[PDB]
Amino acid sequence: IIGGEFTTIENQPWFAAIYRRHRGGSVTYVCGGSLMSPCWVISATHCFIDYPKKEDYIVYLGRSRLNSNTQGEMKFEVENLILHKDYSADTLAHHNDIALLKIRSKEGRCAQPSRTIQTICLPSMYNDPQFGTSCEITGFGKENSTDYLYPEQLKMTVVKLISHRECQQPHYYGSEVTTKMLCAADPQWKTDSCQGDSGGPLVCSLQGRMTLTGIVSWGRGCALKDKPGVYTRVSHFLPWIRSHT
Ligand SMILES: COc1ccc2ccc(C(=N)N)cc2c1-c1cnn(S(C)(=O)=O)c1
Repeated sequence: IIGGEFTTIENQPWFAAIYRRHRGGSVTYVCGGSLMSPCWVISATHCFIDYPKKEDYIVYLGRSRLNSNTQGEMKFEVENLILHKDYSADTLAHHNDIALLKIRSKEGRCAQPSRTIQTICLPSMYNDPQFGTSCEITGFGKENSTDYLYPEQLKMTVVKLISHRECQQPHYYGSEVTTKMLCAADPQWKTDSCQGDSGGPLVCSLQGRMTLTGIVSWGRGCALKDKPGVYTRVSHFLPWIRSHT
């Protein structure tokens, strides 16, 4: 997250921190995610498509720092990794960039809701907020495009939703962004998601309820003029999400 503010997981309790074990024992951060139901986390297929082996992945809930065991966190392995069957990656644009990870503790259990661990509600069909609506993002991604390290502490920021026809203008993304994708950015281009934030939540308060409207997917640069963050539009995928869970 470029700019924004440092935060802690009690403000973001549906946020999943996903890591990968490498041959030889080293572990590194991979992508964020969101808890949809006790046994199910949703993220982006691009985070896993090159290493599609469920056994390589560690999922934490209730964790606030990249290298510290926060009081009250739980650790999980992946029972099932489900990648969307029609996913593809163009130059910029990612297509059907959604995935489900069925989670399980070493004792065989799903998550147990607590003060630092909670689900986020999914959207309803044909019901997204209007362009101009403020929404929040969370992640452990880069603070600056020229950094190679990620922040130790969880960050968050707020951005505004942008219409399909504005995001399809020539200096934005043209015909590369489709009706299955949602654009959001800072009007002043000073804050955004960046590398390392992928798969994480775009949450919008809609008719009173906090809703998982988007999933961090792709962008040109970070916090660059006329280049919004692009998000997987969750409401399009309600039939897929339903049948695979
Ligand atoms: C692998 O990088 C990624 C991966 C996913 C992204 C998702 C959203 C956004 C965004 N701007 N909202 C940027 C992203 C970048 C991304 C775009 N360029 N930069 S950087 C650090 O300048 O190379 C990284």
